[PDB]
Amino acid sequence: VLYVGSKTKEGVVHGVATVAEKTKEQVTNVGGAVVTGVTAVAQKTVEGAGSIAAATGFVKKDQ
Amino acid sequence: VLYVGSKTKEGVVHGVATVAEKTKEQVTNVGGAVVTGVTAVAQKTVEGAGSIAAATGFVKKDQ
Amino acid sequence: VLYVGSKTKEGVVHGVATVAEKTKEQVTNVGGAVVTGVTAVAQKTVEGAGSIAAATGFVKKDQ
Amino acid sequence: VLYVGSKTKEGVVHGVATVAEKTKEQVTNVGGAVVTGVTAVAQKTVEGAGSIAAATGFVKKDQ
Amino acid sequence: VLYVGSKTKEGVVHGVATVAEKTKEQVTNVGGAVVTGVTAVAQKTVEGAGSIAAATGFVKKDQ
Amino acid sequence: VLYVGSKTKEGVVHGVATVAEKTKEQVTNVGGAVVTGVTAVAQKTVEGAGSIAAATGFVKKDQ
Repeated sequence: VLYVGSKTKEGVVHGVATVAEKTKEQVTNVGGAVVTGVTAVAQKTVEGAGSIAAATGFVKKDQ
Repeated sequence: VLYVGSKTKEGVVHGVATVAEKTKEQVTNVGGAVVTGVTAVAQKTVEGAGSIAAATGFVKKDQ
Repeated sequence: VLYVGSKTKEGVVHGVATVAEKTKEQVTNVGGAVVTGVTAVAQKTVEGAGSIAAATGFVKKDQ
Repeated sequence: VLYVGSKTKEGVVHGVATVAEKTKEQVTNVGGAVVTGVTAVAQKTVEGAGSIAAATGFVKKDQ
Repeated sequence: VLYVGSKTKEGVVHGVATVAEKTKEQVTNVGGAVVTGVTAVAQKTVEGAGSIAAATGFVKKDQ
Repeated sequence: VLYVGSKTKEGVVHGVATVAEKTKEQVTNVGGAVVTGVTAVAQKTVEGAGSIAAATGFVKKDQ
């Protein structure tokens, strides 16, 4: 491959405006992955799993 | 590969404005991964798992 | 590979403005990973796991 | 005009997020009023005409 | 006009986030008023006309 | 006009975040008023016209 005078944007996030107001939030997490709120994310991944919330573990919550 | 006079943006996050106001938040985490609030993230990962919240552990919460 | 006169941005975060106001936050973490507040992060990772909140441990919270 | 235990907002502007990017702007003003960009304004009492763009006055442009 | 135990906001501007980026701006002003960029303003009482751009006055531009 | 146990905000500007980046700006002013960049202003009482850009006065630009 070759590149000559040639721009290249990969995994880019731009121009994001937000206004949260009187938000109420309650999270109860047990061995999981939780993502909340405002979240701009630009994730280039190579030879590997790209994720915002990954839950791979073991949870025993018996009764 | 070769590059000549050639810009290249990878995993870039720009231009982010936010206004949180009278937000209330409660988190109860037990062995997990929690991410909240405002969160600009630019994550180039190579030969490895890219994630904002990863939960891989063991949790025993019996009763 | 070669590079001639050629800019290269990887894992870059820029231009972030935020205003938090009268925010209330309560966290109860037991053996996990919690990230809150305003969080600009530029994470280039190589041959390793890139994450903002990683929870890999063991938690025993029996009753 | 009494007030007892009573919150009161008069003339308020809050919670504003904006993102300009690669904007180009050219102004040629001759004896006028020009206002550009982001503009929060709050005025409780005003003893006149309220207006965003008010053009009184004389312009002579003969040829 | 009594006030008892009573909060009161008059003429207030809060919570403002902005991001300009690669902006280009050219102004040619001749005897006028130009206002650009970010502009929070708060005025409780004003004994006149309230306005963002007010153009009174005389302009003679003959040819 | 009595006040008893009573908070009061009049003419206030708070909580402002801004980010300019690679901005280019050119002004040619001849006998006018130019205001650029970030501009928080707070005035309780004003005995006149309240305005962001006010252009009174005479401009003669014959040819």
